[PDB]
Amino acid sequence: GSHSMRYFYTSVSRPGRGEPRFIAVGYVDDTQFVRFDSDAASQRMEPRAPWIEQEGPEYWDQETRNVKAQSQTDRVDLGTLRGYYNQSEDGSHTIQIMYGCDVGPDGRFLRGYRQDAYDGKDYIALNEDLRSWTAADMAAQITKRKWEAAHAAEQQRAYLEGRCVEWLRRYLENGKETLQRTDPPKTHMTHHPISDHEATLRCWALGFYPAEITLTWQRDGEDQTQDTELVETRPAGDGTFQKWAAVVVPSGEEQRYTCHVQHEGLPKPLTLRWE
Amino acid sequence: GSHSMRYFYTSVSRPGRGEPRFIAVGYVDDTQFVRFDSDAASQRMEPRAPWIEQEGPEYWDQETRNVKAQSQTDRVDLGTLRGYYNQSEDGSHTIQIMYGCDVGPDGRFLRGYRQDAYDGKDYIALNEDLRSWTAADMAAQITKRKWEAAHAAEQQRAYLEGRCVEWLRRYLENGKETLQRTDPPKTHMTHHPISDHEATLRCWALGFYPAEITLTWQRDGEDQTQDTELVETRPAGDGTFQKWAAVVVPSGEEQRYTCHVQHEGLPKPLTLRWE
Amino acid sequence: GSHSMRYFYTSVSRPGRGEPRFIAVGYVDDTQFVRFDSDAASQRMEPRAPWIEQEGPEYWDQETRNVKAQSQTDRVDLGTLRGYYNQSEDGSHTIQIMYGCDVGPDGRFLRGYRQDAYDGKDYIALNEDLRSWTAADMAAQITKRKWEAAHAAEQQRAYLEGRCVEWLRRYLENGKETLQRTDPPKTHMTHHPISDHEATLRCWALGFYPAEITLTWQRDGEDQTQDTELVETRPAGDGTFQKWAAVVVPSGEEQRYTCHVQHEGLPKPLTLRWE
Amino acid sequence: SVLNDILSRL
Amino acid sequence: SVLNDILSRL
Amino acid sequence: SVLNDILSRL
Amino acid sequence: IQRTPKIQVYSRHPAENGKSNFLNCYVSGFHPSDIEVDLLKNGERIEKVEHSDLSFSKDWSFYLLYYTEFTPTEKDEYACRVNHVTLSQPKIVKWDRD
Amino acid sequence: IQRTPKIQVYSRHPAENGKSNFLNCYVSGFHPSDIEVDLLKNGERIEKVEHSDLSFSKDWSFYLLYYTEFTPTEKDEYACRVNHVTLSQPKIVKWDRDM
Amino acid sequence: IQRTPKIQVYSRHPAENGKSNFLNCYVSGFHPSDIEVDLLKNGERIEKVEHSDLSFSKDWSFYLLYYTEFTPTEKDEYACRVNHVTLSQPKIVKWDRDM
Repeated sequence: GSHSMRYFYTSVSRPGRGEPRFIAVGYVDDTQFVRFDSDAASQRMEPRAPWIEQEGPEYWDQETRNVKAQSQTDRVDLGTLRGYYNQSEDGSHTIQIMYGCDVGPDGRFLRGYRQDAYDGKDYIALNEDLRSWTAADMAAQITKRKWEAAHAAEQQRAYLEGRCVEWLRRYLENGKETLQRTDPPKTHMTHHPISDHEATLRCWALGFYPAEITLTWQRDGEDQTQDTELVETRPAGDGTFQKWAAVVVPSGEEQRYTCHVQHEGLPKPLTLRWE
Repeated sequence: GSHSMRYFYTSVSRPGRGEPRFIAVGYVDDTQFVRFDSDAASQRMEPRAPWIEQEGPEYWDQETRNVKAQSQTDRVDLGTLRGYYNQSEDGSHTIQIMYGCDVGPDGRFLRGYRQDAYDGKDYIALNEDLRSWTAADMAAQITKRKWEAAHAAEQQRAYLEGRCVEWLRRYLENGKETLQRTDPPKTHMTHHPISDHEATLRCWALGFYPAEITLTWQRDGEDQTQDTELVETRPAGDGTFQKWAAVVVPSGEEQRYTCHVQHEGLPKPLTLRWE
Repeated sequence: GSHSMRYFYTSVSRPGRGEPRFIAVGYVDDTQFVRFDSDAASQRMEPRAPWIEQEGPEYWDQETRNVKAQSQTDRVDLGTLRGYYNQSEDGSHTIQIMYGCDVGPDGRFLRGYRQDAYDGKDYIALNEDLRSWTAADMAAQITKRKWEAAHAAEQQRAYLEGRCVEWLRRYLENGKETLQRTDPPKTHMTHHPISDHEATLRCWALGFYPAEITLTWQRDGEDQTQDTELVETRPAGDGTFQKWAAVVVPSGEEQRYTCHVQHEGLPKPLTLRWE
Repeated sequence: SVLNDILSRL
Repeated sequence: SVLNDILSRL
Repeated sequence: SVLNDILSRL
Repeated sequence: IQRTPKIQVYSRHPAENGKSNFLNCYVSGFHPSDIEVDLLKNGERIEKVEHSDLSFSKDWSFYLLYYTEFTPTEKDEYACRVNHVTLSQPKIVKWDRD
Repeated sequence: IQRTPKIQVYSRHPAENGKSNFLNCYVSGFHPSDIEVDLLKNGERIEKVEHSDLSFSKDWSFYLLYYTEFTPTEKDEYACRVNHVTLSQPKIVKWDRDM
Repeated sequence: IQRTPKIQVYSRHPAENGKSNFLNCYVSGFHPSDIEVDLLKNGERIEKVEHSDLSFSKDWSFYLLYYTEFTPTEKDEYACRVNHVTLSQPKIVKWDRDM
């Protein structure tokens, strides 16, 4: 019974060295609970969950000042990297941050994350030991040298192991009715003939939480990986997710292929065939 | 100043022998405060009142586990009763439960209820002594023999006299602003001509709680029951109810008919008149 | 850091001696937080702010009982003043009340208010000493003599100095995240040519709270008041306000005119020009 | 809170 | 609270 | 809670 | 074992043209629970039609309340279309402000 | 007394075509309170038009804010129709992105 | 530094004509974040189209969910128009009741 809290920062610079749009979201496992949009003229951290709205004003004030400080920091680095790479002033660029912590069944620290990206490419990342960095080339090497001499990984490790884990335990207890839930999937199979020699068996799975699900096909008792296709887990809009997997099977041998579904909310992996 | 808490369970079998639809509601003195729908993607007990949302997660967890246990129990009996009466496989059937308890002004137990029904016809019911069952014919007699030999009415009495009354007193205290309130009705009379010799006097009464209201017509000083029409007390959507009564009167004698309104929240029974 | 809570009552009588529409609102500084509309069928006092929803149910009953008590009082006086001034029964008239209290940075009482108006003209008002009434002619003098002999200013002063100030401090602490905020304005200037010899410079200021803002134009270093136009500070619908100022300038001298913006949330008065 | 002492004019 | 003693019919 | 130690790159 | 539904279409508040209100369709006294209720604006089924939670009375007959916020006017004609297993064809009950 | 209403039609945010926004019509400085404000999309009355709660200023003149969500475009012309007891004919104030 | 978006148009629940449902268009796997998503009802842009907050995966590719409540019918044809800097022309993906 492990859990994870993740924050996602996104700074997209505007043409003309204007004020970039800063959008920040926070996820507990697969449930968003906070947001921050500079365009909504809210300026403060907004709640996106019922259990998180109970927090006091000193909480939202502190979360606002820290999300604002990073937005102004990302804004300066946005203009800084534009002059480093001699990029056009009429262009739009993106800086993204992803940091979080993982807890186990006992609520103790397991893994920490701290990674940046520029224009969709990795910039600098904090390694698993949480004391060393792994930076890309050119501009990222200057950031690595700057942060190494400043011992930046020291204060980053203290947050991922302390404040992140402490508040994650509080969120998992105050929102235990929804965060610690396991909605099992509702599975069914469909048939879509291709030609007179082949056909497609699509194995569905709707309304499940969390989104971690493993759909696997098997011909007879062996694992069937050829001529298979699974699609990305899509949300539904009500806190649950959807996903399906297909396989191209010869006509008449549809019952030889078996769909297996594994989800956290299922007591035992399912087994679906055609009827 | 008596009050009553009532729960209403409904299990509807599917024509394809699928997962039946289970809908559960709870009312404290004609006020809904909880819900549980097997079709909703939350699958948990949902709150429908402001004063009930203050309960802890251990409350909602216990209410969800117990409401799910009865839903799974009703599903088994649905397929059993379908095979007992040789009912069609392509048909939909319904099992309904109603249980609750009544308290007085001092908050002590007065009456307890527990009755079941299958396809709109009564199945088995717990008598007022809470130690004997009154069952219908066929399958209900088997349930009666099963429950009598198992001393089932004993544990049913412990809930109706203990847990039901205890939580009813708690609900009436946390929701005293709405449960122990008495909104008086806003009454007025209208005139609706039928022809040049007859007319209809409709006596309205809107926005009252509780729904217990008595609308009566009187020609001169005598009770007028002929050529009258009452409609069922209908809700409004804001916690209050509505009801009106009409009477077909000859043209010119509208002032001879008087509408009398009796409500719990009224200091004295009203008397409406005029066209 | 001073604050003020003010309530605004309005009792517009309806033609035909019907039930007047009573609408009551409450503002903490420039933020509405409560409402009661007789036409919307509010029944109880409704909240219009997040921080005010935390109040208990016995609170909203007391606020509803006192507001409904003033509404029934204003209804009687509406018919009294209609017969006093011989106003037509098929006409609509209005009674308005404005009362509140002001607190300073230390949270102590500063100023109290209580004034009424009939048909847009002042009726009777409580002076700053909170012990004397200033009244208009005719009907207002009867109210003044009645309230003077009844020592009405004593109970009016007790509320403005006691209950009003106490609850304002409670609101300012429970809504500190939104009531004690200062959103600085987002200012920019536009250009709109009139002819080949003149042009208009519009100085904008959007998304600011509180609504107290001062937009001033200056030609060179001197104050420019000629050929200027200011619009009323308008709301936006999200808790912030908007306002702009324009000036008709000769073509070619647009950069000689400077827009100055003063707001509570600004560290230093701004200085906008054309580019 | 709202005013508690309701005064009737005229 | 809801009933805790679930009884199976038939 | 969000990160409090803001780091500046480059 | 089967009861035909009762239909009452009405407004939450007294009908005033040009002012917001709520259109209610109260389907009660029916069995089984499988009911189809569609609120109609000039013959067009309204989108944001919400319904209450399913419940029944002591006679085991269910009752539901389908409601949506609407602004009554003079020319618009609102109605409630209800189809049930007991009804051969959907029963139309137009809304009367009286 | 009787006061004619002042009308300010505007958008909540700077107008960007193709992006959702809110159209606001601020009627103020009028008396009595019985006023009829209707937001118009190309001359047609918008359906889900909501208004704020009734209030007044120190001069006892009321002020209201009728608002509805709209998506500004290039060809659509939005306006605000306001009729009052002081106005014999309804006063039309079209929405200008420049005010 | 540019990735083409993936488009998945579908309904929240199994499609039943005449019953209120939700139309979802899930755009994902794209970069940069500047995306234009418009849900189409018979080819016309729907008004009250809401979208989730912007987020990305570990591969830094953004994902958004544009959704609006709709009632599926027989004659109406719903689609999702998405334009990106990677798309030379907007990509139309019609809603299929079987997907």
